[PDB]
Amino acid sequence: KFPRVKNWEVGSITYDTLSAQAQQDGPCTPRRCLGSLVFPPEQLLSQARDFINQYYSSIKRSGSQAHEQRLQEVEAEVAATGTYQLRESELVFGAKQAWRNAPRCVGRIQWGKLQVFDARDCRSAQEMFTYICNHIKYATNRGNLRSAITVFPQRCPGRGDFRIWNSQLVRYAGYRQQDGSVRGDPANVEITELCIQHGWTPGNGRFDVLPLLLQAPDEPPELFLLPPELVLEVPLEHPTLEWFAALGLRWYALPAVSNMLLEIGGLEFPAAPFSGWYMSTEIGTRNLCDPHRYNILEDVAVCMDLDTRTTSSLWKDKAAVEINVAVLHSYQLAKVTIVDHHAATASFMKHLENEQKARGGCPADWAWIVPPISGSLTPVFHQEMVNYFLSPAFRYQPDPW
Amino acid sequence: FPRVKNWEVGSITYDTLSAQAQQDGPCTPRRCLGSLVFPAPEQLLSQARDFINQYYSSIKRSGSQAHEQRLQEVEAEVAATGTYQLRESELVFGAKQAWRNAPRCVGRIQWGKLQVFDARDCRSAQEMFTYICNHIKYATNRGNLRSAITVFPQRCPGRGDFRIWNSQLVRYAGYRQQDGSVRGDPANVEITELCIQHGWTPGNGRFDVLPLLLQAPDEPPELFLLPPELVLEVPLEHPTLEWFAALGLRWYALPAVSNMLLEIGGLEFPAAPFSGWYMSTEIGTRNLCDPHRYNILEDVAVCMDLDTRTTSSLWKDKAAVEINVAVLHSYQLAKVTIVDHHAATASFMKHLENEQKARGGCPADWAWIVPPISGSLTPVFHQEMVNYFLSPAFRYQPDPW
Ligand code: HEM
Ligand code: HEM
Ligand SMILES: Cc1cc(N)nc(C#CCN2CCC(F)(F)CC2)c1
Ligand SMILES: Cc1cc(N)nc(C#CCN2CCC(F)(F)CC2)c1
Ligand SMILES: C[C@H](O)[C@H](O)[C@H]1CNc2nc(N)[nH]c(=O)c2N1
Ligand SMILES: C[C@H](O)[C@H](O)[C@H]1CNc2nc(N)[nH]c(=O)c2N1
Ligand SMILES: [Cl-]
Ligand SMILES: [Cl-]
Ligand SMILES: [Gd]
Ligand SMILES: [Gd]
Ligand SMILES: [Gd]
Ligand SMILES: [Zn+2]
Repeated sequence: KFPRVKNWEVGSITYDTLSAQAQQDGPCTPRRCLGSLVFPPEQLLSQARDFINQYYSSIKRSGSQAHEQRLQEVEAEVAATGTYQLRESELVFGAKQAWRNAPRCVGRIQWGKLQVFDARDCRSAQEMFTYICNHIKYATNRGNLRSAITVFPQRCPGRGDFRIWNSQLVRYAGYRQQDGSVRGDPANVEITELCIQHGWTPGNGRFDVLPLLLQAPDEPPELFLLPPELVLEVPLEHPTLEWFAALGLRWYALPAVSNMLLEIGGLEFPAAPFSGWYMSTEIGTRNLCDPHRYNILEDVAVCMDLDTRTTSSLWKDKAAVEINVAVLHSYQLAKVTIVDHHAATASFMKHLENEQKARGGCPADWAWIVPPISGSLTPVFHQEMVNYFLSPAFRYQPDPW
Repeated sequence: FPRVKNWEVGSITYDTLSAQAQQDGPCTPRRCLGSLVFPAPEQLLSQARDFINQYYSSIKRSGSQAHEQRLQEVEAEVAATGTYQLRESELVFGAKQAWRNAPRCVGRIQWGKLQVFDARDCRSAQEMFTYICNHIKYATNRGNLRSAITVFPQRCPGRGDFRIWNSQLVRYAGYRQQDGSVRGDPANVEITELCIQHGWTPGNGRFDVLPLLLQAPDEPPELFLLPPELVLEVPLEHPTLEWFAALGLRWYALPAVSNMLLEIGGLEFPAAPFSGWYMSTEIGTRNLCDPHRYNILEDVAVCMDLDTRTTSSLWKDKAAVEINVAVLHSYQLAKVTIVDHHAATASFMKHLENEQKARGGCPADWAWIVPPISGSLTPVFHQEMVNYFLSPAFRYQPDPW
């Protein structure tokens, strides 16, 4: 009843007993597996008890003193008001646990080192902006990146919602032409349309940093320019391919996801941006080489004089590896924290064993943990994984339009 | 009906074929287990009934004279004998469907082009051998490979199974060592021990072709050596790295899986080896670079004068891409059929479009379809997929020892 999980490199066997706790049912049934699809009143008290019980067991405080105590005040809080506020340490503990429970994150070896900014006493887009701006500057830290989450006020009935309209805090523009096709980042084309709609002058460049669209509850959004000296970017150069710099490619330093919904103990924070540091394949393989992204792969291969006339020359494979080398080299020369997919996967194997000892398993999404280049050269490829839903969690949510 | 998106293009289809999935898989709504490698007359009647229905749809004679005659016939044969016999046309269709239905085969654009050898009159292990040599000969075809399957007698009450103990018709010995290491292919240490135990005189090379261990019903397995001139091989060299030839590396031309059970209309064929042609990543990435297989990756990287002390130089990625280049160039030099992962995955995308129009979907195992290097450079990475079990089917079965 406890899934047997094998590692095929070594032959070791473990049993995922942690799977027994899954709440939000996944997309799969005995009839068919759907694991590769991207996006597959007093219920508030059940999840509240469960979260509080977690907290105290994690501080060796189950069934003692403040445990009994803290259960009542939230019971009383919901009774009177129909919701509750999290003790500061609980918000801290739930944010770290959500990151710990993110099956698609390969960087969770870091889950215990998280800096939580409490922005629950917020109102207005101007208030959001300086909170975001403090996050960005703290997390960037002149390139010595530091994990951070800013938690904006939770959700209540009657009132609108705090939402960041960008999927990340730093994204590049996407402009069309006299021919439908796109200049800049095609992923963001749509929010670039909303920004220009709300009175922003589009640039020319392929690497203009989009302005933020910040939304106070029940009020339409407000365009903000970010302070440019606050957006740390890295010009991309290759260590031995002198022409690579001339391609004018750049990527920003901070990956800061600003569209997911943090859920702790039963409360839903639709605005709660978290940031870490990049794994190089995210930039060098997905952002730059995806056919529906910057799609640069063939331009680099021409420059390398590779034979693009037959796929069996593996020119795609060759150009992709170099693009990744240029990302790692550029970030390291610019002294910005970055991790290669080999270092990151091996740390995740370390994470998995830690979690086997601590919690009896770890939810992991195999399709997202395995890197998008060189899959079977990393140890996660040969590791079987179990995927399920634990709380607290980061959840997807509809676009606020 | 599961909605399936292609993320490179934007397409959206619904998998209605999944609604007919018979046997159950390993996942539940609680937990996905997709990444795991190895997850009564009346029921025989209902399987057979469904297959016969299938066969008559494919000949555009559904609900006809011959259709009900065969249904009636099969029930009379199950009642009289507890089993029934496939006609030859039904056997050919059922083996082609088993390939069509195989979720972990990326080669299924070719499913209709399959050579079916009916060995169901096979009498002994010695005749079994003769049938297998002819299969290898036909399929190899001097390097112009042809897809084939030989079907040996079905499992039946009163008599044991025919079995090929070898997992493939062509496999290289793996010998344990003085210092606990393995010479040759470590995947094959167990079967090698069995051959020696069964009277084989081992060699001591790294690429020694294993003899066949062939089990006639209620017989111990019998040893048969493959005539050297039946096993086409390919010395491996690199188009520019001339020291590569000095590694002494080879691979065989024919991939012939011999340990799977073919299932048609409820009947079971525990011995029915099938074979196609390689995709270069199986040899280059998995067979040669897996740490638990030949594991040449670091040795290749040293020779390339890559810096193997830091993972961020991407030495592993660079040495693996050249190993694949060498595999492709070597098989093309020798005029032995081979497909690279870019051509293979593009033809699999055409298979999914053919299959959507034909059946309303296609069972696909994302983690097996996506190649082990350069995944997001192939279009199957960006394709969501539905995994499920259709009959007729190839199934895994326990090792006969
Ligand atoms: C500090 C170093 C970190 C690294 C190297 C890292 C790495 C990654 C990578 C490569 C992905 C794949 C996402 C994609 O391909 O779209 C991912 C996903 C994710 N990570 Fe991490 N991450 C880090 C920090 C964090 C932090 C601090 C949080 C939250 C507190 C977090 C939460 C998540 C979530 C929720 C996802 C799922 C994203 C999605 O579904 O789009 N990560 N991570
Ligand atoms: C004609 C060219 C073919 C190509 C290029 C091809 C390709 C592949 C590849 C790359 C795999 C994954 C195996 C692995 O990663 O270890 C696979 C699996 C498989 N293929 Fe195909 N194949 C071909 C022909 C065939 C034929 C003729 C059959 C059956 C009649 C077949 C049935 C299967 C099955 C059952 C599996 C799953 C094997 C397993 O789970 O171990 N294939 N194929
Ligand atoms: C914290 C963190 C660290 C890291 N290394 N990567 C990520 C990411 C991502 C990709 N992001 C793109 C925008 C989005 F689709 F909205 C969410 C997914 C996040
Ligand atoms: C017909 C065919 C074509 C192709 N290109 N690859 C294969 C394969 C395989 C994988 N093989 C690994 C060893 C085994 F477990 F014994 C059987 C499965 C088969
Ligand atoms: C459909 C498929 O699951 C999809 O392309 C996934 C595969 N794995 C991924 N893995 C990561 N880390 N990020 C992604 O966007 C994807 N895309
Ligand atoms: C544990 C993991 O599922 C295992 O390594 C799988 C992954 N995908 C694979 N895919 C193919 N095509 N062949 C394999 O042998 C494997 N191995
Ligand atoms: Cl990104
Ligand atoms: Cl093989
Ligand atoms: Gd030039
Ligand atoms: Gd040379
Ligand atoms: Gd050597
Ligand atoms: Zn599943």
